[PDB]
Amino acid sequence: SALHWRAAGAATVLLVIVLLAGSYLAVLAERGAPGAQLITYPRALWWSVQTATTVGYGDLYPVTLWGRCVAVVVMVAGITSFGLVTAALATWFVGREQERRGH
Amino acid sequence: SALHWRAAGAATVLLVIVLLAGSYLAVLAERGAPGAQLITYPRALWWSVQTATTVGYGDLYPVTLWGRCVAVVVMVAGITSFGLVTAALATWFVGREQERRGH
Amino acid sequence: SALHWRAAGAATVLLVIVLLAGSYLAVLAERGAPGAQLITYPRALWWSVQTATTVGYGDLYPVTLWGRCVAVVVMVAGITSFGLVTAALATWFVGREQERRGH
Amino acid sequence: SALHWRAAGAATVLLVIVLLAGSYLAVLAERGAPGAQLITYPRALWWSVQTATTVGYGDLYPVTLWGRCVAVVVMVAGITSFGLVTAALATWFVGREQERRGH
Amino acid sequence: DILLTQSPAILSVSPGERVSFSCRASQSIGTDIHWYQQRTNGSPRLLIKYASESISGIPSRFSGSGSGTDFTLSINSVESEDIANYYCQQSNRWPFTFGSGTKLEI
Amino acid sequence: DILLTQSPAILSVSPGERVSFSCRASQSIGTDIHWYQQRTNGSPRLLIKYASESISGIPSRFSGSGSGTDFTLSINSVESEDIANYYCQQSNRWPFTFGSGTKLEI
Ligand SMILES: [K+]
Ligand SMILES: [K+]
Ligand SMILES: [K+]
Ligand SMILES: [K+]
Ligand SMILES: [K+]
Ligand SMILES: [K+]
Ligand SMILES: [K+]
Repeated sequence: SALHWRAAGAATVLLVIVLLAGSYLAVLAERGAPGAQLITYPRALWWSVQTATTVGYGDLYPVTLWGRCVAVVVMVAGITSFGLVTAALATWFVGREQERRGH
Repeated sequence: SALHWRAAGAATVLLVIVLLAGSYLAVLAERGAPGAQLITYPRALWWSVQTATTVGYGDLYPVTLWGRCVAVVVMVAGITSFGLVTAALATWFVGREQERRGH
Repeated sequence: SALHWRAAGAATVLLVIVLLAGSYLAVLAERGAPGAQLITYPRALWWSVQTATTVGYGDLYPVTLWGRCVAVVVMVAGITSFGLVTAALATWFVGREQERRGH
Repeated sequence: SALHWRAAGAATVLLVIVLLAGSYLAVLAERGAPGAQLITYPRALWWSVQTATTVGYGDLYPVTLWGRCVAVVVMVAGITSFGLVTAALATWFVGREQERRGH
Repeated sequence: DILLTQSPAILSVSPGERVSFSCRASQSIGTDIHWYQQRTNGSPRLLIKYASESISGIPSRFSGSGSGTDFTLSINSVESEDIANYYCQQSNRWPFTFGSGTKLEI
Repeated sequence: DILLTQSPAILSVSPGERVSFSCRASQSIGTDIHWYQQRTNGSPRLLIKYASESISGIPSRFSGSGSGTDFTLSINSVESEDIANYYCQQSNRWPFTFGSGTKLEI
């Protein structure tokens, strides 16, 4: 089975792991900081997802250094993962256009 | 007609369907939750669009579990769709650069 | 001069035009709507830019139907433009990797 | 070592430089503007990162013309950098799919 | 939940005069406020929607204004047929809520 | 830190009647409010979570409502077993905080 498709898959399992860990680490880092709202697992998960997809509505965000550090990792993972899929879709289109022409 | 261009097209019709369904499902899921604002179709549609494009201004966002679940689907559809277009633009450029050289 | 690079260029001139028009149209559409904040050209321009790049901080956003319609166009233009550049960078890398191997 | 991978690397070192400079310039531009919040280095850095990744939660954003100008540069650098990586992942997948077939 | 305060409760005015009922939301609701009229023994009737948009069939005499937390329903030139109870209702946040009502009295 | 105000401090009511304790947050906390019951010498017991969600094992008699800054814990038809102290607690922002408490008295 083609590499680009393996990577895409990996990227997804990975992203999910990061989202989950991201949620846990965020709450762990944010609790103890007065005024912090990223302090319960369920919403933290919703937070990381909206962060990984880079949407970030602003209803939730870390205020501590480690929380933000966890945010960066999640942002980057989401961006890389989704970009890696786009890349897989390209290799797919490129590889098949070569077919519709012969090679 | 080339695959990458068919996919792009599909991706668009699809995204639109998801936006519409997303709008409906969001209101359906959010109503009944005190303080929720994602509760009328028109703005919900504006919400899903700004979510699909990943812009998300924060003026509107789901607060219930199903609403957020609907949000994730919309985010992912928007991201995949737009990424699939980028991929189509690449196959187009790549396929034609091969021409400007012969093959 | 290669197509992908022409497109990229076009995409940029275009995006700029859309940003400017977007700014104008936004103010035009938003004024007259009580509570609207997207009502002066300078910030509107800042608004469209942050919308085209899909960042959208939430400090400014349209509240009227035409304003949001203008927002969608700007979002899509920004997304397509930047994606078209990525696509150009790929055709460039792909075309040159073929060189580092012969063809 | 392949171009696409050199570019990706460069893009990253570059992005980091821009983030750092972006943080400095932002505080420099924002201080002096009543009500501005983008006025201390640490958070400014967190601001630029969330801007470069295009997430932008809205907890922090420039309000002055130069601050916004600095924001645009950061947005564009982040977008270009991450897009350049996606492009590198494509050249990688495309180049290797050609292998899994012979050439 | 959002609280809509309607004071004064009763409004006395001379025929033909201009009149205004106020509605205050406990929090900013944009323009998601709507106005209803209810005469003695009738059901409510939509007068103004979204704070200022007019409904068809409603005397051009009725106008709305406001945004955020302060909304006004005005009647330019009051007349006997206007004697009723006026309520405001918001759709900004769930659940929709109603004002206590203001009785127009000529 | 978020302040939870519970007034009145003491509530007097006749058997079978309906009763409501109020809890006001110094700032908007969504529905991140929870209610606890504590009888003479016992430990707190969760009654309602997240402002309105019910817990299993709690008489259907207990309900919750509210959002933002104003929350209500109602008991439809009070009875002797309800004589206790009632507290509210928020988890919206760190650190979790408690209300001063309201004593139900029949
Ligand atoms: K935001
Ligand atoms: K984004
Ligand atoms: K965003
Ligand atoms: K945002
Ligand atoms: K915001
Ligand atoms: K806000
Ligand atoms: K992207």
